[PDB]
Amino acid sequence: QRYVRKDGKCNVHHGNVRTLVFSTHAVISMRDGKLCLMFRVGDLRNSHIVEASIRAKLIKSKQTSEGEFIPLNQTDINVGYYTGDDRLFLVSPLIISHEINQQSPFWEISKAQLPKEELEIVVILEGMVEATGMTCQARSSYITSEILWGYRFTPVLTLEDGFYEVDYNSFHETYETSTPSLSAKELAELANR
Amino acid sequence: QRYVRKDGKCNVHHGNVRTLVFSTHAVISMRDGKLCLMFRVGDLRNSHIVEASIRAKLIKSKQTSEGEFIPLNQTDINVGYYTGDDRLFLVSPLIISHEINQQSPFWEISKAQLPKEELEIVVILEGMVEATGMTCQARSSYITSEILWGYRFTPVLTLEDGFYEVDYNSFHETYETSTPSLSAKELAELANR
Amino acid sequence: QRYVRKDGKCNVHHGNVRTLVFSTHAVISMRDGKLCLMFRVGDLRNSHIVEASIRAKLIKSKQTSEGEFIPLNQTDINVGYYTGDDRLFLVSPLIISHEINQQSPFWEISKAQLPKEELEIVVILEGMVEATGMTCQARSSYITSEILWGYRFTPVLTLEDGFYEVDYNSFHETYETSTPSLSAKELAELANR
Amino acid sequence: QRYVRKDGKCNVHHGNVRTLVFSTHAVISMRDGKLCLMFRVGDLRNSHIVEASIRAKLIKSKQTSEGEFIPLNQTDINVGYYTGDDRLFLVSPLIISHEINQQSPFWEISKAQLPKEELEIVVILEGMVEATGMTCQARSSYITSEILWGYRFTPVLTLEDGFYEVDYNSFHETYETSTPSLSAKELAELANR
Ligand SMILES: [Cs+]
Ligand SMILES: [Cs+]
Ligand SMILES: [Cs+]
Ligand SMILES: [Cs+]
Ligand SMILES: [Cs+]
Ligand SMILES: [Cs+]
Ligand SMILES: [Cs+]
Ligand SMILES: [Cs+]
Ligand SMILES: [Mg+2]
Repeated sequence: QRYVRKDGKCNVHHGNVRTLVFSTHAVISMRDGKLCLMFRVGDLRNSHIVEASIRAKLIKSKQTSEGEFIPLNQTDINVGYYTGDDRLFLVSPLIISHEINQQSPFWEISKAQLPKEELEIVVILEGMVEATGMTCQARSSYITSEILWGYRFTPVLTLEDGFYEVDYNSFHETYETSTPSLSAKELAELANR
Repeated sequence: QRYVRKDGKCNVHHGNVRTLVFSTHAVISMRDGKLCLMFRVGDLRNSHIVEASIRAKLIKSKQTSEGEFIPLNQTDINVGYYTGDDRLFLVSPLIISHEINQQSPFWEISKAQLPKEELEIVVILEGMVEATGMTCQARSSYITSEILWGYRFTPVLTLEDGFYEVDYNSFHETYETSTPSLSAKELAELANR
Repeated sequence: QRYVRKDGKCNVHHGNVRTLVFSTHAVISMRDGKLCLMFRVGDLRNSHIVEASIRAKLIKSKQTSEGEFIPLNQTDINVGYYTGDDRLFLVSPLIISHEINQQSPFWEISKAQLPKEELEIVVILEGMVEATGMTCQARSSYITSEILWGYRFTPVLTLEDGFYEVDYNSFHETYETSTPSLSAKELAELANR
Repeated sequence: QRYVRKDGKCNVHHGNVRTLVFSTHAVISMRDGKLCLMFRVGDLRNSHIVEASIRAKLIKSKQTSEGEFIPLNQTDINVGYYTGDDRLFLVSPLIISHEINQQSPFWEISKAQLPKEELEIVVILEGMVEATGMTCQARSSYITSEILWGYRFTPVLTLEDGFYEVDYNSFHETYETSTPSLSAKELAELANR
């Protein structure tokens, strides 16, 4: 049952005519053995967004080994830059995933360490509005208390009579799932041996 | 016999004035010993497309090793991201090629495995219309039954009286060619020894 | 105390309504044991800049090992191209940092060698103006006498009653800090052993 | 003597107000021991070009090891994609250089082999016009007889009374220079031992 028709029209949202929401929370949990920070990003019901892309910054004041204090310092969280998976094809809500690896700022952050960290994730979508011919930027924010450790996003997408429908009342909904409380670094150590 | 004149005008489509089609099917076959998924993408007879680029997504529901079910999950099929061969110079139909390697989702997919897979390839061209000064997105789709294994695209381009002409009646046409029925992974294994 | 609200509005510049300055000087100094060339770049008080990015060129006449003289030759100074840290989220002044490594043109340049070099750094920001829907380019320049060796930028950002304020009278201000007078290459050599 | 003023205005073309030409020929010759294909690209006297970038394609019909004939097949010639040196700061004519290495299509092409090759280089600049707020594409072409082996571009840039002037009558001019007649591959072989 096709997601996209041969002519490029999408079988989503029966009877559409082709403000953008981010999930209120972010989740952390395992996917294929890798620990992932994930948040959700909705489509615009009534228009495509050409050249869509997602990026995320980490706002976190820091001190260099030489004592320079950098308030609200920015660093770029990896959400598919290298493989071009940041280039979105937004035609229904997507879970964006940041794999927490050796280069990720969350490498050394455990379930317990987490609420003691003072940091904020800024998510930024940017694209051109299909109809409007204009460049949009949509932004949102997550702080330490809004990253739910050990959770996943409820799915929202069902197939009904040859179109795909979105239950937007589940958009922000998440559920709990068995998930180690160790930091990614620790997990790596433990696993390797 | 020049494809492009010193002043930048192209010797294609005698008497042009400078809707975009994708081939109805995709083909898989060997090119220089590498197995390739290929589809074709036409130009617009009557205008250049500045900053053209092609990308492709794989729509395929999946289950993580932790049992999270991701319906119609997206992953980015490599069509020249790294070398900038995705940056198209569209002035006649082009065969876009995805080399099926260790990173490709088709790595483990044989001729027989193929029709049993439930997946869909979304192709998306994007550029600015030379004349119209506006950002376009053109899309199309291939499902398992529309990828012809062991085929190639008929050529369409002939040189006639100092211009190059396109036989658009061959645009979607393909022909059969000797092609192993083994998956790319298998071919690799076999070859290496 | 949030930098960005859940709805994407920023808590910066109480009572704003959402010309761009570069710092007059550049500084060189250690950050986390790496030697860095840094300059500062302000926001526009009264509008966001979508798709912001920074690049920098090195203007420096040179002679090839074959005696070709290239006047005012250009080479690209690395300011976060690879990790996408050049993709700015400009909502207050940012210190842009170029880590002076083996690929950097300053690799072999010491504190003493510096004023004897005849070179110029061109910095170029580019983005779309949130409101104006138009592509802007802002440029500035640093010459040998405008790179202060052994300095850092004064911070400018303070938190006041739930908004963040910018002391623009400190924008261009810098202070001295203990910093080795050896070139990056030399430091590397010395350290490694 | 500044190339760019602190406020971002350029000291080029006294009394300007801020059609684009490519050199008629391309040259091949050594730069710092590496063999380089080079062509020249002028600025627009009377406007900046924001977000400028250069790419080049190789048009060359080919036959795969499986006998598929691909007429006027395209492949992307590397002109600074990886280091972002393709991102031009066009404010006077620039020599664009493609280093002929193991990945370059000219790797195996000698001075003698050259005129027997049937190939064409398409060069494409793209950017937004500073004033006009519009996306431009400028194109040109080089065929085998227009790549002068063993040459260099005459310089065109002189400094006069605090502005830099361009002698546009030298734009297309080139001069001969001692240059080995061996292919890049061959040179590599020879040198390594
Ligand atoms: Cs990238
Ligand atoms: Cs974008
Ligand atoms: Cs890329
Ligand atoms: Cs594009
Ligand atoms: Cs990049
Ligand atoms: Cs940009
Ligand atoms: Cs790139
Ligand atoms: Cs561009
Ligand atoms: Mg653009």
